[PDB]
Order: sequence, then C-alpha cells, then structure tokens
Amino acid sequence: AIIKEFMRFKVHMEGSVNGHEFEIEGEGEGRPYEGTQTAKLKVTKGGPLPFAWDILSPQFSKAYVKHPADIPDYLKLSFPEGFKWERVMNFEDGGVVTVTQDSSLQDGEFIYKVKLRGTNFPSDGPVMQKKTMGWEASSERMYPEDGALKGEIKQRLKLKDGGHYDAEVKTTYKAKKPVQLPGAYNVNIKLDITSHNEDYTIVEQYERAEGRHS
Amino acid sequence: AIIKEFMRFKVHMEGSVNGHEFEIEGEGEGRPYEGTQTAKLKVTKGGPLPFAWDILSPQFSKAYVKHPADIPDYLKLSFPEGFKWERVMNFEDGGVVTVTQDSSLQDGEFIYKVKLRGTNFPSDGPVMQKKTMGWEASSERMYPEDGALKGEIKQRLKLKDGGHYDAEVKTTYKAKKPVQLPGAYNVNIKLDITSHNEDYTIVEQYERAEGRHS
Amino acid sequence: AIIKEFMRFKVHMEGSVNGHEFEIEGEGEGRPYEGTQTAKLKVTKGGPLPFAWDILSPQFSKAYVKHPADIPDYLKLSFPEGFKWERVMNFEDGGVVTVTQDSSLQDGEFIYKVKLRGTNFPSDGPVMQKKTMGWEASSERMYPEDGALKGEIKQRLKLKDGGHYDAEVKTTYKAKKPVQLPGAYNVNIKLDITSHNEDYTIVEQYERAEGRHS
Amino acid sequence: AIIKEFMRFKVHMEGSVNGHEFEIEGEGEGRPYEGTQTAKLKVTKGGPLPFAWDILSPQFSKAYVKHPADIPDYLKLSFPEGFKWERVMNFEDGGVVTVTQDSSLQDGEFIYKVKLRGTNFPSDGPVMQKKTMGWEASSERMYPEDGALKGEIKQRLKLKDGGHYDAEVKTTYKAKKPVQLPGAYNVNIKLDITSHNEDYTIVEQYERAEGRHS
Amino acid sequence: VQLVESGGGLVQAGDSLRLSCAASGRTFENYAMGWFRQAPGKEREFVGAVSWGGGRTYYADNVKGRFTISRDNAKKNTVYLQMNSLKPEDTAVYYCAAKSVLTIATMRVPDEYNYWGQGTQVTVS
Amino acid sequence: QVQLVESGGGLVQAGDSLRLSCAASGRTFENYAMGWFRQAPGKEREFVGAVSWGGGRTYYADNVKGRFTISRDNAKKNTVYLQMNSLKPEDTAVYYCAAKSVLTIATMRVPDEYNYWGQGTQVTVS
Amino acid sequence: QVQLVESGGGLVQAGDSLRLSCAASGRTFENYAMGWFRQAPGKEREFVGAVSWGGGRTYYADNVKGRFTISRDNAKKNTVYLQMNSLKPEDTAVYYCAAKSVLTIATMRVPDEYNYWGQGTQVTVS
Amino acid sequence: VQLVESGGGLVQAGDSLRLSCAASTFENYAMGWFRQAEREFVGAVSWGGGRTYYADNVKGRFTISRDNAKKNTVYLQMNSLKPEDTAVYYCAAKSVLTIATMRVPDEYNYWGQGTQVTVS
Repeated sequence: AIIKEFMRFKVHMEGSVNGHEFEIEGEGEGRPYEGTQTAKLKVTKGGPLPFAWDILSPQFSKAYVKHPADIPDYLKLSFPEGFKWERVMNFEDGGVVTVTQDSSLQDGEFIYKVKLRGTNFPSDGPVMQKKTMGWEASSERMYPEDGALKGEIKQRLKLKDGGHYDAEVKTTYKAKKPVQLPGAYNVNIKLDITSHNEDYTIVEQYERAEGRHS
Repeated sequence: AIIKEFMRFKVHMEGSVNGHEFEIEGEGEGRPYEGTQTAKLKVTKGGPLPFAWDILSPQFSKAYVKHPADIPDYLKLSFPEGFKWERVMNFEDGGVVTVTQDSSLQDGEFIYKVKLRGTNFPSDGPVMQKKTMGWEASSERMYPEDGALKGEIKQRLKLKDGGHYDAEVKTTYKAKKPVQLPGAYNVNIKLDITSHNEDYTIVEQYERAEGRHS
Repeated sequence: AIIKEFMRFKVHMEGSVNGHEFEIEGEGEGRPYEGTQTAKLKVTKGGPLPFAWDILSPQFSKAYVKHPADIPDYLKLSFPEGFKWERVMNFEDGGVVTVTQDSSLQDGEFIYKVKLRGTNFPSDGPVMQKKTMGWEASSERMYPEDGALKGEIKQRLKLKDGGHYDAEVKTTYKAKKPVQLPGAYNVNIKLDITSHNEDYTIVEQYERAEGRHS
Repeated sequence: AIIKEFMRFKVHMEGSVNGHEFEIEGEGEGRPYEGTQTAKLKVTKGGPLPFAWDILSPQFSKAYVKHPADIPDYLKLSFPEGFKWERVMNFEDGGVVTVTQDSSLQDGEFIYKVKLRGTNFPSDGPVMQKKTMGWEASSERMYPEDGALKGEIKQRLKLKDGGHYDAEVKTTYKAKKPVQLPGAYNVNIKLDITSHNEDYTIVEQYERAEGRHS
Repeated sequence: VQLVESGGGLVQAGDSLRLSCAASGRTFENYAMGWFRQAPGKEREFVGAVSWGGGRTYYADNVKGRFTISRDNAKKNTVYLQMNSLKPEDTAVYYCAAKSVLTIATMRVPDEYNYWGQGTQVTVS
Repeated sequence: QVQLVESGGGLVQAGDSLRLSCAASGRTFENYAMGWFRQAPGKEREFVGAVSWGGGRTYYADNVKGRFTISRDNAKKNTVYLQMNSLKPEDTAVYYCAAKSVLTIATMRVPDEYNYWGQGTQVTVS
Repeated sequence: QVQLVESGGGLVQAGDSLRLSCAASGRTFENYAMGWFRQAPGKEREFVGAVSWGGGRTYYADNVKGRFTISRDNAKKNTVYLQMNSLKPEDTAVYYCAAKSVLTIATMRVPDEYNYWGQGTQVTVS
Repeated sequence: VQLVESGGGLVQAGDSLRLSCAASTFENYAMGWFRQAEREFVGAVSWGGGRTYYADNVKGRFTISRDNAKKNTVYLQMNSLKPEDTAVYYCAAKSVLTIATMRVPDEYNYWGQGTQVTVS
C-alpha cells in the first residue's frame, strides 16, 4: 500500500529564467493509476513572472501515469525511496531550459523538489513576451538505456495569435534503488491550465497521462 | 531568343479573401536563367487589404527558375504559347487559398493573369489580423504526372510574435502545347518583401529560385 | 513626422571612371527604421558602361539604417535639411573611387545628388573587364570625430572565378546643421543586385543595413 | 628580370597513394627559356615508397618550357605572383592520381607546393608492384578555356616486362593575376629519371620541354 | 495507385486495434487519405482523414478522442487508423481512400475519392 | 560552350539493332568525356555507359553489357555512337548523351555532374 | 551503443555536388543529435554542421553556409545526410559524422564532446 | 594621437633590425616610414593593411606590416642593411594613403620622435 489509488503531493521549484529568479510552491493530488492529477501553484518569491508560465507547467510528475498491466511502471516501484530526473528543453529560437528534480515519499505524500534554469530566450520572443497559450497534446517516447529510463518529446506550444512554437525535450529518469526497467513504450500527455489569476501568480493545472505500446 | 536572359512581365490579380474582393496590378522584371526576379505590386481596387499580404506574395512566376543542364525547363519550353497553373494552399488552421493562373508571352514580355480565392480564415487568426512577417525559405518538390508538372511544398509563414504558421501547397503546371516533361527534382525558393508602404497598397517583392535534384 | 516609416527617394549621379563620363538617374523607396530600401537605376548618359556596375552600387543612403534605441540616429535627425558625405574607396590593385554626395528632403522624399570619380583601374583588372558579381556582406565601423560621423569598411567583391577583390572604404558624414553624434558602433550592410538588363543600363538594387554595438 | 635565363626552384610534396602517406622535399634548377630543368628529390617521410616513382615524376614545372615568339607564355607572365595548377591522371586499370600545386617566386627562386592523392591502384598492378620504367615522350595539347590554360596528354608508361601502361591526363593552369592567354598549341615533353638509389628515396630528374604550333 | 488494407479482426469491447492502408506503385504524389466505415446495408460513413502532408487531421464526431489517424514517416502513402476503446457500434467494414487534396465539401463524401482499398472487417463483440 | 545533337532513334521490334549518334559542335578545343543516359516515360535518367575523353576507358551499366557498345569518332571531335544490339522491350526510353571534362567513379553515373546534354531521342522497341 | 558507417564520398570537380550519408545501426532506442566534421591531412577536425536529435534545429559553420545542408532521414533511424553544393577545392578533406545525446552551444563544435564517430569518408575536389 | 617609435640602435651591415611605431581616437590610421640623413620616403601601409608601398632602394629588403591586435601599431622589418641605410627613421600617420601625398612629409599630421639607426 505504498502508492495508493489517491495521492497528494507538495512541490517546490527554485528557478531562474533569463536572469529573473523566483520560487514557486504548490500542492496537488491525483489518482496515480488512472493517470490524472491536479495542482495549484503559487509564485511565492520573485512574482509576478515576466515570462510565459507555459515553460514551467511541465516541470510540476510521471508517477501519475496510467499503465497497462503488461508495462512495468518503473517510477511507481521506485518508492518509498523515489527517483530523480533531469531534463533539457531546447526551443526552436535558441531558448534553453534545464531542470533537475527529486521525488520522494514522506508521510504518505509525494515531495517534489525542482530546480530550473532558463537562458537565451529572445527578448522579443513568445516566452519573454508572454505570447503562449498552452501545450498541444504530446507523446513521450520512453525507453531504457544505461540503467535508466529516458524520454524524448517533440512538443509544440500554441501561441496567442494562432501559431506554434516548438521544443525538443529529453529527460532521464533514475530510481534511487535499482528496480525493473520496462521496455520501450509511449506516453500520451495532455496538460491543461485550468485556471489562473491575472498575473499568473496563482495557477491551477490538470494533467492526464497514459502509457501504451508503440 | 524567345526567353531572353532578361525578361519583363506584367501581372494582374483579381481575388477575394473571406468575402473581400480586390484587384492588384503589377509590373516586374528578372533574369529567368539565373532564377531571380523583382516586382512592384499595386492594389488598384479594394484597398487597403484587411488581411496579410503574405498569402498573396507567392502568387505573383516559375519561368524565373535556375535549372542545371540535366533538368529540362518544362515551363520555359512552353513559350511562346505559355502555360497555366492551378494551386491550392491549405493552412494549418483551416484557411484555404485557391489560385488559377494564365502565363503568356506578348510583345517580348510575360503576361500573368491570376484569379485567387481565400476562404475559411479565422477572424482572429494571423492572416486576418495581419500578424505574419514573411515566408521561410522553402523547397518545392516537383515531379511529372499525367502530362503535367506538379509541385508539393510544405511552407512556413513567420509570425510577428516569433512562432510559425504552416501551409501545405500543391500546384499543377500545364503547358498549353505538349512539351517534354522532366524527372523529379526540387526547387529551392526564397521570397522577400523588399519594401511596402503603410497599408500594403504598394508592395515590392524579390524572389530567388533554383532547381536541384532530390 | 519628418522621416516616415515609408520613404521614397530620387538619386542622380554624374561620374567618370577611367576617363569615361556617364550619368545615372534613379528612383527608390524603403523603410528607414527597418533598414531596408530598393531602387531602380537607369544610365541616362554614357551607356553602356564599360566597367563593373559593382563599384557604383554602394553610392546609391544611410538614412535607411535600422538603429537600436540607445544609438542616436545622427543622419535621420539631420533632416529636413539633410547631410553630405564624402568617400574614398581604395581597391587592392590601385583603383581609386572618390564620391561626394548631398542628401536633402523635398516634398516628403529624399533627394540624392552624387558626384563620382574613379581612376587608375588597370585595363586587365576585374573592374575594367567586368569580372565581378556583387559585394560580400560587410560591416561598417562608425565613430564620431571632429564634429562629424566617420565610417570604415573592409569590403570584398566576388570575382568571376570565385576569387575576391578587396577594397578599403572611408566615409565622412556631416549633417548640414549640428545634430547629436552617436558613440562607436557597427553597421551590417547587405547589398544585392536584384536585377539588371543585358548591358547594365537598367539596374535594380536592394540593401539591408542595421546598427549594433561593438 | 623576373624570370631569368637561369632559375632555381624548391619543391615540397605532401602525398598519399593507396592510403600510404609520404612527403618529398626537392631542389632544382634549369633554364626556363631553353625548356630544360633538373631536380633532386628526397623522400623525407614515409620512405621507402611501396609504389612506382613514375606516377610522381611529372608532378615536380611548366615555367621551364621553350616558347616561340608568337606564343604568349601565360605561365611565365604570371610571375612574380605565380600560378596554380590542378590535374587528374586516369590510368587504364582504374588508377587515379589528382594533384594540386601552388607556384610562386620567393627570393629569386621558384617555390612549388604539391599535394597529391593516388587511389584505386590494383595491388597486383604495375604501379603497386613497381613494374614501370619511365615515361615515353609525350605531347601536351594546350588551349585556353574559361579564363585559364588547359592541357590534355595521353601518356604512356613503359613496363619492365615490355608492354605499355597508358594514362589520360588533364591539367588546368590558372595565373593568380589575369594575364594574356595564348592560342592552342602543343608542348613536347621528355621526362627522364637520370639517377636513383636502391629504394628510390633519392631521385634525380631531367626534363626538356618545348612549345610548337599545331 | 493500389491501396492494400490490413489489421482487422474480431475484438472485444474496450480492446484496441490498428488498421493499415499501404499503397504501392510508381506514383510520385503524396495523397491525402480518408477512412470510411460501412455497416452491411448502410452506406459508407466518414471516419476521418489526413492531409497529404500530415499537418491536418479530421475526425467524425462519434470517434473523436478514441480513433487516431497518422501517416507513416517511413513508407510513402501509408496511413494508420489507431482504434482505442472500441465499442460494438464500431463494428463495420473499414475502407481507406486516397485523393489529391482535402476540401471541406469533399472530404466526407465517399464518391469524391478516386482510389479505394479492398476494405477490412472490424467486429467488436 | 558545346552543343550536342542526337539522332538515330525510332520504333524497332524486339531483337533488332539500333545506332544512336551524338554529334557535338562549338568553339571548344577540349575533348570531352561522354556518357549515355536513358529515361523511361515515368522514371529518371539512368546511366547506360560512358567513354573517357581520350577513348581509353569505357564503362557500361550491368543491364546493357554485351548488348550495347560505345565508341568515339576518331575523325570528328566529340562525336560518339551508341550501338544497341539485341534490343528488348525493357530498353524503351528516351536516350540522352552528355559530356563532361573528366570521368570519376563518383560522378560518371550521376546526371547532375554533366554540364552539356543532347536533346534526346525516343527509342521504342515493340 | 551506436555504430556509424559513412558513404558517398570520392572524387568530384569544382562546382559539383556530393551527398554524404551517415547510416547508423545498433541496439539503441535513442534518437541522437548528429554533427559533421572534416579534417585536412595536416589539420584538426573542423566543425561543418550539426542537426538536433529531433531535426528541429540545424547549425552550420560560416564557411559552408548557403552551400551545405544537413538533414535527418525520416525513414531510417539516426541516419543523416550532408548535401554539399557548389563545391570548391577548399572543401577537400576527410569528412566525419558524429553522434551525441543533445546539442549545446558550448559543445556541438568541439569534436571531443561526441561519443560515437564514423570511420570517415574522403571528399576530393579538383 | 601620439606616435612613439622604438627599436633603433647600432647594427652591422647585413644584420636585421625591426622598428616599431606605436600610437597612443577611434580611427585606424595609414602609417608610413621616412628617413633623414630632408626626410625621404621609405614605405607606407594603408589604414586597413590591404596595400603597402615601398621606395625602390628598399624593395625586397624592408617590409612594413600592421600588428593585428594593437591598434595603429606598425613595424618596419629591415633586412640586409647597407651603409646607405644609416639615418634617423621617422614614422608618421594620416587618414588615407594617396599617390600624391603618401611620399610627401608635409601631408602627414602626426609624427614620431624618430629613432637613430647606424649601420657600421
């Protein structure tokens, strides 16, 4: 009964984007085996953010991914010890975001500690000018390699005028204790901003993710 | 002797975009064997246009395409009779542009007659909101089929916000008299808006195009 | 108000190159704050020219230079009265071009008067033999000195066999009335011959220039 | 006074034949207007060469060619700046040798820099097995084309057994500074190995060449 | 252009299935492809379509969220109909059709397509 | 500049022979290497054979060896012939002759590396 | 693990075209970024170009911009091409393709940062 | 602008001596060399370095070149020195080099103090 059908989490993010440092604190809950989750994030320091919230939204949880019975949920079995992941997002216009994360279980709830660095975003770009409006539904290709789980995503941000803005994302997931690596498979992800106040200092997110074979 | 190394052309476009009718008259010149051309276009009726000029710019000339010796120039060989072409441009948000064109040779200079229809463009989309800023360099993959020359282009419009706005273009080129068809090859195209007045009633364009094998 | 975002200009040049007199009249237009401009030049006397057009192309306009906010646009602020410039261009093989120019504003459009003198070009050189095809992209180093604006350019012409033909250019820009001078900065210039007829009696040019800090 | 009646030269070759790298340094002298020259070549790296020296001998000097009065000596006139030449030698059994060379005048003596690549010589062929013994007298058909001087030779290598090993040679000679090109004419060439040590790491060469009208 | 379909069969409610539409021939053109299903007695009904370049996909209302059409990035003129959360109402003969370009007025009309596959049977118990 | 002129094509029956010619003209002093290509009504230009600028080397595609022969004219500059024997219906194509300065392994079979081309002539074998 | 095998080189003339291929194989599921390098006989591996692992970003050395083009093969995994147009004798070198997980500004031009290398192929422009 | 020369002294015939002219403005200046036993023209180099000029009596032996890093600093490399070379050597600067001014000392504005070169 380590990973229950209902689980809350707390997340803390320390970040810097084009030199603007900030902290975010959040609380969330979801049903990990149904692949659904919600959270409410608050910019606790350095607000209001002068950049698009959308570059931060995917850094706030792959334990909440619905799996079929024949795919080993590598990240669920890593608990109670947990796992870490490291991510690089490369944007089409030169913007770069690097993320490291620690995931542990304390008092029956997940604790997420996130560190993010974003650089080289053009001053007139959609990220810095806050011209994005959400991620298109994406597909993460997950595969084992070098004793770790890895994921590749080609993600597209919708823009307010009606265009798109592309990023290439690679993530490495590693359990603290060695657990069974799964075969290669895909993860369909839909990430929605369900609500936000005017200056995006309080944001609510909802995510549905499910794994399937190639 | 028919197609000299320097050739002028005149172009007239009658068109409608989302119910707004207009006429454009223009004169141009270029070097057909070097693949370069310029034109000055003037909106003579229905100005100022309430939509992005960039959907009209690729409709004002493939006789100005540099070819290697091993690629027969289908469209050059079609003169003095000339050729016609028909094109449908499908944008990623449902916008549609259909074009029919007649190309003839009169008094040692090309005469272009264009009819354009643009429909299904969203009222808040980048086209009706005039938020585009030029075409990325493109590559038209052309091939023979059914006595005609066809071309497929995946084209990308740049947006002022910094995103991209994609179009799929299919064109059929038909010589008025049977002339020899070439094999399949690619045409690299770079189209520049070199100048324009405040409301885009006087627009200058410059295009460089060259053929190469896939 | 004075310098609109779209501006036309007329240019007249009287010149002598290796003892061959000629005259050129031109009409142009461009967007002075975006740093882009085009022009159509016509040889009205002394045609066809027995030398390379490329030595004349950079004499037909630095009001059309895109500037950042922190760089005072010395040449733009000089209008409506305008400014003059004088230029020495020394080619590697002994050829020398001297240019004097007067820039003024009449009836909402720029008026350019150019006096050019070229000498000492060798008979078998690429200029006299018309063996050049265009300037490579250049960088003009701008700086104030003695109450005027000065510029230094290391320019390289492309030779018919893929070689290169170097020139060193110094220019002094002087506002007719005292106007704030800027600091030191660079101007990236790209000058293209977009079209020309057989004997270069009708020539079209297109230039993009933008300022940046050292 | 530039090309004197007696002229020395130094030559360096960097070569590779069938993957075997080597370097050769040489010193020579001759009488350029009489069409005679000698040289002593020394293999300074990669010796002894496992292939026949004869494929290298014609790469070590067409300034030493006797010319009648009515044949403009394109290569002699190119100095002190000099000239470059590029060559492809196609042998009858698929062997290929390509050579690039830079010729210049420094301190009153010619400087030759040679880069050679030989490939596709059969391992049991005469070149790889050292079964050749000298070139037969050849006639180079010279002619101008595309602003340069070109030469064609059908060369024959004598075989130790008794047969002949044929090759087709094409060379392009280009002066660094444009000089007067000649008409079409022939150059008779006799190239002799005057001496050599056992492994051909030290080789003496003599060549006599004279131009004649077709 | 000859369209060959495959991947049909008998499944249960909630199961998944993937249909393939593999073309073959000397054609140079990339074709827009549409999927139609036909229950016995009824006529061909629109399921979905994909533009010739793959930038646009359209879906019937009764399959939105469960069916997914994609082109094969490796094989020319080869599309897949990925069927998730199948229901007995999805039982039909499924056809893939090809045409030059999709328009709003012709993409849901079977008679507007030039080339067709032989069809494959999908039965959801 | 050189101008290649082809001739000798037409309709034949299977098993018959045919001789194509590639006549060149121009101010040129150069002896050019020459290659032959053929293009089916719905395909690209395929390498048939090539002869070196001096005549010393000739290369043939596998599907024409023994049946097709290429030779230079020793009396007329840059004039080559393609002798096609034992013709088969698969040989139906429009045939091109092309010229270039020198033949290399990596260029002789690639149409884009040839700078001069003939008008082409149709060869139909029933 | 990746094994990179290059092909498509050889001898061409100035102004010609040449497409190099870098075919990969192995047990890996990863899509790798790919970099092209070239090396003169007595020089160091110089950066030619690079394409991101997803193909969305391509980078070019300045001395090859406008002429060279890298592209990924959408059909075959981790195989990329280097299309070289309007070649010059300067471009003569042994060309290498190399793979790495991700491209960064500070690493993509340094050959020592790539883990997997091809055997190299020779491109000679005369 | 202030021109500071250096590198003179006594040398034997056939030795080698390098003279340096260091400037202490945003402008790149053309620089020429003179010598006085009236000041006679030795050589000059354009402001960008693309052109160099030499008097006939020093062609082949003397070489002028601009330093790549340090602005407005040129060198006069002297080889195969002769007794006819002994003089006070001056460097000078001007905006641009012209055929009519580069060999005339009056047309130069800034000058160096001048170093002595004695060929014994």
